[PDB]
Amino acid sequence: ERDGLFCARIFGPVKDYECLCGKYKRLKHRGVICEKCGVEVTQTKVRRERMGHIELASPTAHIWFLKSLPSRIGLLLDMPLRDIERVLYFESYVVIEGGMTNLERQQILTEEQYLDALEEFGDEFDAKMGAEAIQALLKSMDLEQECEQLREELNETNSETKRKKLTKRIKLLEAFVQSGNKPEWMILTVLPVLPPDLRPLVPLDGGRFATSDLNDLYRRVINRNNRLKRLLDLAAPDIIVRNEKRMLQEAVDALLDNGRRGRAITGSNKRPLKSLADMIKGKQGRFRQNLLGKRVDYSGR
Amino acid sequence: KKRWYVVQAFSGFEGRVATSLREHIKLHNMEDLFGEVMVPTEEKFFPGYVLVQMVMNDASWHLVRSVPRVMGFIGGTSDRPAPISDKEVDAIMNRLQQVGDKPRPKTLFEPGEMVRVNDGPFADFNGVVEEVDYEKSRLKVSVSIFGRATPVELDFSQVEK
Amino acid sequence: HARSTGSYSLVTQQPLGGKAQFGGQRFGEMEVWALEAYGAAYTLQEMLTVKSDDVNGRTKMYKNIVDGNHQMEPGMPESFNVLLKEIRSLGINIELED
Amino acid sequence: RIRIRLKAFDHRLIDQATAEIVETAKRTGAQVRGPIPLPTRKERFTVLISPHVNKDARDQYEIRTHLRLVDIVEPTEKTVDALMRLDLAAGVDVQISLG
Amino acid sequence: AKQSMKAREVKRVALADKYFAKRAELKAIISDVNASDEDRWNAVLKLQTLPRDSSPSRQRNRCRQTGRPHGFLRKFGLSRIKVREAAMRGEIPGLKKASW
Ligand SMILES: [Zn+2]
Repeated sequence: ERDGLFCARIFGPVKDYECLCGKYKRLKHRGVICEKCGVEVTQTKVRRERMGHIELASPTAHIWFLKSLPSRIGLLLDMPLRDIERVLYFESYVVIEGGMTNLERQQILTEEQYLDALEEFGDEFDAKMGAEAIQALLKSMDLEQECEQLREELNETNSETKRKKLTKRIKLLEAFVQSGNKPEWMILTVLPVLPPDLRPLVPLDGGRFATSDLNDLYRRVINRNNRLKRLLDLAAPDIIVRNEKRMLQEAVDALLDNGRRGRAITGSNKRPLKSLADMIKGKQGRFRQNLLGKRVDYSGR
Repeated sequence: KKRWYVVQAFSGFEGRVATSLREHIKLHNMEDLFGEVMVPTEEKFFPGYVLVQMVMNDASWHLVRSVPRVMGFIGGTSDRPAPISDKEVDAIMNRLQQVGDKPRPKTLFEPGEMVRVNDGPFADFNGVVEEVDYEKSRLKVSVSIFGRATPVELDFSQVEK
Repeated sequence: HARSTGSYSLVTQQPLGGKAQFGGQRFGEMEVWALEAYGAAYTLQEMLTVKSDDVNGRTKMYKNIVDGNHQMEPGMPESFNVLLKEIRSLGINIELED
Repeated sequence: RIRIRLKAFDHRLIDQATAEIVETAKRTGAQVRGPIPLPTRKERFTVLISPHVNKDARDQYEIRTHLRLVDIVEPTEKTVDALMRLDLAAGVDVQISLG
Repeated sequence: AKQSMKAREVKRVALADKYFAKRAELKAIISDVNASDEDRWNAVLKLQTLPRDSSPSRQRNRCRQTGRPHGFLRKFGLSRIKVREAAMRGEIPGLKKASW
């Protein structure tokens, strides 16, 4: 498909040193890209190393940093997991540097809490929701400032429980400053797609293609992202784009680690389909099944 | 006064959901509690949502969710689900066809030299269009897909930018 | 069953499994532990880089065996590059330093 | 229906092209209309052949542009890619037109 | 022809290419019966102001090889003499001596 998931220009030519469509059938000009083909010109294994990226219309926070126990965004923004998910699934609002009003920065807001505030603080007031709001919070979170505060808080208290609760928060706050990891990199904005060769589309004996599960996951994320771009073109009302961004959030969260959210999606028939984290973890991931133990030539039985 | 609400159906069975909804209204004869049922259509937004003129009693809420192939309302909460707006209805009344208007009675997709033909006999490939007859709705795409490389009078809708 | 050099799988460039598919026996995890338990280091290196996964390594190996050489050019397992692409396809940025 | 207008200066070449096109059509699709010969354009030119002066001294040249009208009545799926890999011989301007 | 003449011709062509949109517009304005008198006058004056070489009726068709003003043919862009030579050599496609 030009240009779909399994593109030509974005990745490479199926055949080795061939424009899939039609030009270069010898070994002279390896690289030329005509307008009739919109195709690169390299090796058959070149697509296995090349990866694509999906421009997610609406920001979506990572599931590995939101539900890892303890969550990476749970002990960093000083907010309970329950409240973090509420806002993340378009079910709660979050304040962000309101101004001269009677409201905190971490404190959340509900429909009734926002409605009344909307008519009250109609001017200088900011109260978003979802990953966008979360991203802002993380983005506008002076790491260094928190360190001293946390450090001073730990030296000005005697509470055993608090001490352990403060030492676990300051440990992940100073470790982030030691490296080049930003707080706004937790939310996924430019979702990456695994190489086609690594998500292979081979037909079994017959005339149909036995498709992998990751192609279902990526194809749903792209279907939803196209729908969300079209609705933000058309200026749909608030509840439509909240459901649309929420379905995109759940689609991305299902692509990365399926089933960590409520009941896992399924294609055929009731069995859930296998995601990227389920290509890593488990007895049948890459470590325990292809890197620690391998199948071996020059062997017999 | 009847205000609007948004219903989610199984996307694809939407006309059958609308018909079954009208029939459940005329079965349980709460005729004074329902005004219309909208599925708008362009020459189809919205992709899977049914608009209902309604009032909010819990009986009518159970009625709409007891209509088959309906998931539920979409709002702030499930106790008191949310109507949409009214200030954006005045601007929508003046314009109800922004994705198919006569504002640009010519170019539907930038011709230039990057288009693909799929409608009609010739299909699936692509060519470079030098001149174009927008007035008479004609294109001179020298698509080299079907044949050598001659300009084949194609239709704007038949081709794709 | 016996296999010198047969077909290779598609997603991870390792030999196929079974007998009907002309395949090679799984040098499993506990056998890797049992070769770590000796001092056999080159046997394990060719047992999981040359004989199994690395495609340029095994074509260099086949030329070197039919010419009498008896030498391996090691390289990298291609399935480790598959691990890099699967971890990298998340929001995670895994690399190889230096 | 696909009308095809072959135009060329050499007649033999044009004929060859036409046949090829027919072949391309006929294997994939069905009911090719036929190779209908339209009128030839004989665009003539007179010129003075002297460098300076001698007006009755003249050469009269011409370019015979031949036309071949091939039509295809049923455009199938496959018929569209029948002539995709088969570009025609050089010096023959083709002009396909569906409908 | 001379080099100089050729150069001049080229310049004229360039000018024509440049000033076409404006000149055409001006002409249209001048023509347009449903228009103000003063406006028309202005247009007429405006045209005068523009360079003379900007006019397409200024440039002469010369032979593309020799620059010979006379004996020109449009189809070939060549003067008769050169055209004949081309024909003889086989360089003009399709062209052969005609008899009837
Ligand atoms: Zn090409």
